[PDB]
Amino acid sequence: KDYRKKYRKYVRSRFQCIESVSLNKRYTRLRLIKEHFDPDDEHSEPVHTVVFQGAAGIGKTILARKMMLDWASGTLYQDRFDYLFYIHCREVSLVTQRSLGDLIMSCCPDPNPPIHKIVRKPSRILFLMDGFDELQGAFDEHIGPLCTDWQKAERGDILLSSLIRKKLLPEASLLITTRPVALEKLQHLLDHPRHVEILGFSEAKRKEYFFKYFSDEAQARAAFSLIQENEVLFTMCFIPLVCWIVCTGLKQQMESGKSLAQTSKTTTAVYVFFLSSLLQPRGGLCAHLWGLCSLAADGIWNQKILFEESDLRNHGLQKADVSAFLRMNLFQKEVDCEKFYSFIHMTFQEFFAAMYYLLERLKLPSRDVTVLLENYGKFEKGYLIFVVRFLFGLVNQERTSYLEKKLSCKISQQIRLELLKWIEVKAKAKKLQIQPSQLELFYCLYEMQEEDFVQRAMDYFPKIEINLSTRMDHMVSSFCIENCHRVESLSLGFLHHLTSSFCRGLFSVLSTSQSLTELDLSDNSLGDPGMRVLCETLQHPGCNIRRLWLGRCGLSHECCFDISLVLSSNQKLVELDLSDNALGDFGIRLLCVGLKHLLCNLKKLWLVSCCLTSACCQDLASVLSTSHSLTRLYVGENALGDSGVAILCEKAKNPQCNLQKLGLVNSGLTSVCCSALSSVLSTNQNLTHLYLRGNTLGDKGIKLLCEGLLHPDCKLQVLELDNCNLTSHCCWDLSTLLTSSQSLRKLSLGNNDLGDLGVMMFCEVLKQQSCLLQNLGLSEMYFNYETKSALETLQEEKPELTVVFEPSW
Amino acid sequence: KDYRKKYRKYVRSRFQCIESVSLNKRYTRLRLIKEHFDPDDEHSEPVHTVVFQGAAGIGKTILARKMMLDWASGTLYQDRFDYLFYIHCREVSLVTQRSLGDLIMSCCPDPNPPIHKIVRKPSRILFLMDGFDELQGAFDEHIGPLCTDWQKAERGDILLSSLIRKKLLPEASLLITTRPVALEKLQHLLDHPRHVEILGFSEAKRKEYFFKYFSDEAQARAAFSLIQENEVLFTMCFIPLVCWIVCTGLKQQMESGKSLAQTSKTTTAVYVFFLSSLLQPRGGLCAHLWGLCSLAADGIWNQKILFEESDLRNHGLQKADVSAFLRMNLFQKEVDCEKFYSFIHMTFQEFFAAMYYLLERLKLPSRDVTVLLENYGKFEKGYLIFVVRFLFGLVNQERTSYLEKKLSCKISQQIRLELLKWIEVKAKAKKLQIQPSQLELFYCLYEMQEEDFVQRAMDYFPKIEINLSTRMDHMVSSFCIENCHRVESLSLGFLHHLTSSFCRGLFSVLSTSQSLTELDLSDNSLGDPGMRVLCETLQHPGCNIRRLWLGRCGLSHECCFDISLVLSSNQKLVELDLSDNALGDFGIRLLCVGLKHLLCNLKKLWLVSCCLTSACCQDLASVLSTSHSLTRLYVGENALGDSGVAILCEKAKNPQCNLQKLGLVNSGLTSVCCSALSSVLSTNQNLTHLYLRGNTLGDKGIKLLCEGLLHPDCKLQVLELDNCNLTSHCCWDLSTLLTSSQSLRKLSLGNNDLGDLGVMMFCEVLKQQSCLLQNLGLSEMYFNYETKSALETLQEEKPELTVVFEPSW
Ligand SMILES: Nc1ncnc2c1ncn2[C@@H]1O[C@H](COP(=O)(O)OP(=O)(O)O)[C@@H](O)[C@H]1O
Ligand SMILES: Nc1ncnc2c1ncn2[C@@H]1O[C@H](COP(=O)(O)OP(=O)(O)O)[C@@H](O)[C@H]1O
Repeated sequence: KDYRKKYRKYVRSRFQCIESVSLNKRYTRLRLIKEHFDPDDEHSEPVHTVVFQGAAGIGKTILARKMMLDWASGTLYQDRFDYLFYIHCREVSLVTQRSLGDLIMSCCPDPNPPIHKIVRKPSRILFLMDGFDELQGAFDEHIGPLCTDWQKAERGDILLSSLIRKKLLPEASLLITTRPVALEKLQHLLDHPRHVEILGFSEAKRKEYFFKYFSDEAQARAAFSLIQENEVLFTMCFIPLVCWIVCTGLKQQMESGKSLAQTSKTTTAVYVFFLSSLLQPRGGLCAHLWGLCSLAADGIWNQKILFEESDLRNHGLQKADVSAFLRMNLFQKEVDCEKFYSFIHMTFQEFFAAMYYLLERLKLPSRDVTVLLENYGKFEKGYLIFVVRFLFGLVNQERTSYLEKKLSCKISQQIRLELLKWIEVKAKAKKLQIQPSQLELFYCLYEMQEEDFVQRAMDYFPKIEINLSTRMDHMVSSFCIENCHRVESLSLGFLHHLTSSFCRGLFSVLSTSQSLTELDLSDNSLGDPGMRVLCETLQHPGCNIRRLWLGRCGLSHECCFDISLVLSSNQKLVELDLSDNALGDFGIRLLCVGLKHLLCNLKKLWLVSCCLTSACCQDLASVLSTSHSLTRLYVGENALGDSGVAILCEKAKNPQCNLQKLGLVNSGLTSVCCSALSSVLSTNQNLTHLYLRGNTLGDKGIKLLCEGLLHPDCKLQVLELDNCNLTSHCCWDLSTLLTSSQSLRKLSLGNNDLGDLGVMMFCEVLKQQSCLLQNLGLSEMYFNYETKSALETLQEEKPELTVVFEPSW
Repeated sequence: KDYRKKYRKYVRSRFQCIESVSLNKRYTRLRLIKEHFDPDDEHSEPVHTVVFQGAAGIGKTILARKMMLDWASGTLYQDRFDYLFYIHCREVSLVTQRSLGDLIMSCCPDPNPPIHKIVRKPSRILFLMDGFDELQGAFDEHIGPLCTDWQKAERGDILLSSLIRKKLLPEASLLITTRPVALEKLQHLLDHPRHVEILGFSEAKRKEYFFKYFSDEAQARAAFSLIQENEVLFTMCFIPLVCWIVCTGLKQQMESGKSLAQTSKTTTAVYVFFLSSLLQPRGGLCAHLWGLCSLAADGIWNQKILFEESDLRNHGLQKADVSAFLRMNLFQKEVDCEKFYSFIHMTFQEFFAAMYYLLERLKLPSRDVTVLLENYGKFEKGYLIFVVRFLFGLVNQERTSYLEKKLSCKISQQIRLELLKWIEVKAKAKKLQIQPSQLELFYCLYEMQEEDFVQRAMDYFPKIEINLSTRMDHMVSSFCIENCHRVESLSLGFLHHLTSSFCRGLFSVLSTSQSLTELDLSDNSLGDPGMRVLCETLQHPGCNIRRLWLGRCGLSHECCFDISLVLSSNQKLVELDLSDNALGDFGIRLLCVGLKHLLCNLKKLWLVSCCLTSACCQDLASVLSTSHSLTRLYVGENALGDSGVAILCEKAKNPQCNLQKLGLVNSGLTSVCCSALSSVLSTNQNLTHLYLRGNTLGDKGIKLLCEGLLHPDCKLQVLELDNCNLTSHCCWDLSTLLTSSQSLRKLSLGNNDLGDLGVMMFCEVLKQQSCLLQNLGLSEMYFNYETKSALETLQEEKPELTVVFEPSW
């Protein structure tokens, strides 16, 4: 326990501060949301691998630093662990250099007790691989297959591959911080992992950070109020990095007397204005920017985050100017372990990477943007998600004084057309390219802030599919849909803001969109309060939404009260889907009130899998009689029995009824309803379709059911009847109906266990020039060899129809 | 759970019927006797391999079919298993064709979800390898040693070897149906198996089957009564296959008006008469029989169960005649999977195999029967157990009209001599050939039904050893022993019919057998009711049984009452053995009553290990005095102490006593009985032998014991005394007796721990021309190197004796 105490004390001094203010002081709690969560037990469960997902600047880099100092005081994991090893991927040089040297280099200059005594018990070491996205070089998916020898690997790729696969040291605890875009590489290597998402700051947390940052509270409230006054900056301060930048810029200009919350349109504006405040006291510089942007170019082109002294002089800098750049945090990143250089944050290097593409040494901007645009997704050059974003933002001539007139409009205008061309290229890309997602493009599109450009750029969006996670994700999407005049089908994806104070802003966009026709909100956890504000927006005049799908939503009975209102007011809804909702007979009782109103004109309606009984049939029958606009009504999967169908059918036998479709799949059925169904078929005269499946229809019921179908003036075109208990003894009646009735088009009898004699009873009746012309479904039916070939030859005899049996898949 | 439901439904339709009547209707319970049993739990215990033993036609083939349909409804093994695979060994072509293709071919034509998703978890698949006896080709004991690769084996022998050994798929559940003759191949491959024997129908079950078969119950009782009237057919209807054949033949002739239960002598008669009813409506045919018998010949010669279209035309058939053969079940076996052909049952193919050997294309009957008779047991050509049986039966010119006069008597007469010669060849075979067992020959001999032929054929049976299992096994043996006039020693083996209604028929045979002398009923579970009927038969005059052995039988005290009766009546018993029976002092009290009767003359008597005490010694002493015929009495292993011996000896010291032998091995003994034993030795004058061993004889007892032996007029010839606690201090007295008494012949002192000085005390006394001439046992005694060689040289000096010490084994 000698060196164990020394190592534990050694970590305390190194990580006391982040390279000034105590880390124990300014640190605040982050949203440790467990992706399918106490800071105590990331490793309580026998899962021995944890991965952290977080966007750039969300605080992954220093979350581990707080975790390791918090360990060093014994407050976190004092029992299962007494050794912690920090693996900074930024400093890692993995191109055939490193051995297990990671262990000696971390502890102390060169002691080797732990290299032998500590490696013995594997439950004593975990590895904190910070920033796997910040890996440098070409990381092939598979390098160094055979790797088990302990002390000698000598290959950086082997070390990372083996340690992740837990082959170098079996039973090894891991906790790695990865950017969410990098999970594609992880999925090749992860084996039974645990995924945790890292969010940012809350409104209360933002106020706490400002108090913990501003020493003089007299202006802290004034600065916070100025920050709180802005609506875009405040919601952009969920990322802690932005809070640091706005605080530094305000405090840097505090000696000058300026503010920051005026040019807070997008991410480019706040960083460019920071660079304004980063250079307004300071200032040649563009060449120094050229010296570093090109250094930041090949630093992402060839993946060189760290900067050498020779590289510093290679592009051409001044040590005093570098120190001037150091002293007030341009990059200010000099490693204490050895004399190297780095940028302050990842977005700053990528911000200057886009600066090179707009200034006017390895890839020219105009010609090599196109190869970059197709190199955008390739991990070989890292990920350039922010590279284009700042490039997209910067061309909009941000209102900063000396960030407009030192760059050239000739390239920027050419860039605008190239970016506009690229958006269409990605939009028309049929293949499901994961990295240039529609949401990611909207992030760049929101960064435009140009009204006419986004109008023409987004006009290449016929179908919009959006998944949302954060509050900022709502505003970026809101700015797009508010001026998309060519959108036809739209959808939303929620995974978290469902309160009416948040979804109202986005939902208000839909009501004011003329081109919008379809809304797909299915498979979401949108609750009743969220549903209530949706109906408020739908009542707005001019809402051209026609068809909405609300399947699998968390809707309950009390939501139907609002839906009855929009039907009684809006006449644009034509198709409404409420399948898979836990609304009882009371919900239909409220819903049927709105449908009975003569103002509404609804044609289609889905109530599949809704918790319903025979009681709702009485209420729904009234609508079926008076609602002239109701044509199709798929009410299958419900628990209503034969009693409910009798009530529904007795009102559906009116010759003036408009019910042209009806589905009763898997609903409790017997042979009694066949008599009622027979009566409506001969009297309705326009029941074009009728779907039955999975029922318990009486074996004798078909005899009663066909009694009504044999009536001349019936126009049933499609009949589906599967999984019903049938026997070959009644198969004769099926043949009689098939030959007699000419209205039928396609009839399917799926997996209905009937004798092979009845199948051959159909062979001649089809050969007798019958009236079944479209399809005949007999799938999931097994016959012998001599029976199977008999149906095959009839296919060629009658090419006008297509018999559907299942000898294959 | 998509394809799992489809597969489960797929099995239901395929196996609903056995290629007409519902399998759910006519199926009835079979005797699922567990060989060392609910249909619920064959696989409850962690044993992961089950093998089923059953004779041909007992129902192994369709027992699995019922099991798999019963599974398909979820009634059997719904939890541990959801996938069942049927491996029909008849259809298996194992000569370097098959891959894992067994899995795709069974499910559906060609889907491959289960080939990848289902093979993952081995606790999801079991294999139903039906009829391992029906394997075709040369099955070597060891083919394909290395076999672990999953998807590619390509060798049929490798697949069967690996799957049985559970190497292709570790942790695999197996349930295989095998004919009992085939266990020799199984024992090479089985690893921790579970064996279950399958019996047939009961009398009540036979009645139930007739009711379930005959639609019109008016004649079902009449047909059953006609069946029940026959005594051989009814007991032959324990096999379900025979029930099917007799029912079909009666129903086939029901349109004609004939019966079946008149030519029911043997298995050949019922099948030949079935073939009569199989051809009386039909009928050229012999050539068609020649076309199929030769096809059935090379189908067992080269092991080709399945018949090809080319093979059908190769021998020469007619498709209409084949269809005529199909339509009323000659073989009627066309596979639904593919257009092949097969025989209806295994015995039918082997019945026609013997038909070729009696008609007049690959093995001539007369010359190649002899090679067949030595190829009878070789598994290379399958097993020909039924081939000879029908051949043995058919030569007896069965009373069928057109089954006598189309065949040639010239070959049949030559066959008779060859079969008669073969029986002697197998009878004189000293080696323990397992397959041509004595019981199996009697099965063929019973099928003769020829009085004079079986007389001369069985005259080559000096010793008869029979093991019986079923009721039919009793009648086949009964028909043999009833006319065996040269039997000397006979034995029975029971493993199940012990009720007096069954064993009486066989036991009545023994009483009427003149040549019979010895009966060995030892090591059986023959109870008192079975013992009671045995004594009833023994009282029959003319019973020439002299010596009976009844060791390890389940006899109790109440059986001795019957045994006392046969002794008081029959004067032929000379040797009676009752060793290892749980009969108390009361049993001897009843037994001694019969022995005291002057009519009985019993010489030898064994009461070893019987639960006895000193009380029985008083009763047994009276017999020892009055029973003049009693000479030897081995009453060792009993719990009687020294007190009992005193009572027994005090009556045994009479000079007129005839007790020439007496054994008291392991009975509780002390030094007190030596005085009584000394008194009898000097007075009895004819106690030739006296055996002692494992006692607690007093160390000083030998001094008292030798006191009587030193008397001149004593004629003790053999004395055995082992395991008695002895010391070298008394070893001097042993030497004095050895030199003095001239009556002793062989004296053994086994493992009696005495000093090496006493052994050398005997070295000189033997060298002094002593009177010990036959043997001197000193086994289980350990001496040093210089002591061991001293006894070795004395062996060559005196070749007239053989010292018995144990330096080796
Ligand atoms: N919990 C926190 N409290 C205060 N500031 C934070 C916190 N987390 C991150 N930061 C700010 O983020 C900056 C560093 O971000 P970093 O963790 O390096 O981002 P990344 O994880 O993407 O590399 C620091 O300047 C720091 O001020
Ligand atoms: N439980 C049963 N009930 C009725 N018949 C049976 C039963 N078991 C077997 N059978 C009869 O046996 C015949 C098939 O025998 P099989 O099982 O093929 O014999 P093996 O198992 O020796 O191949 C069928 O014709 C059937 O009538």
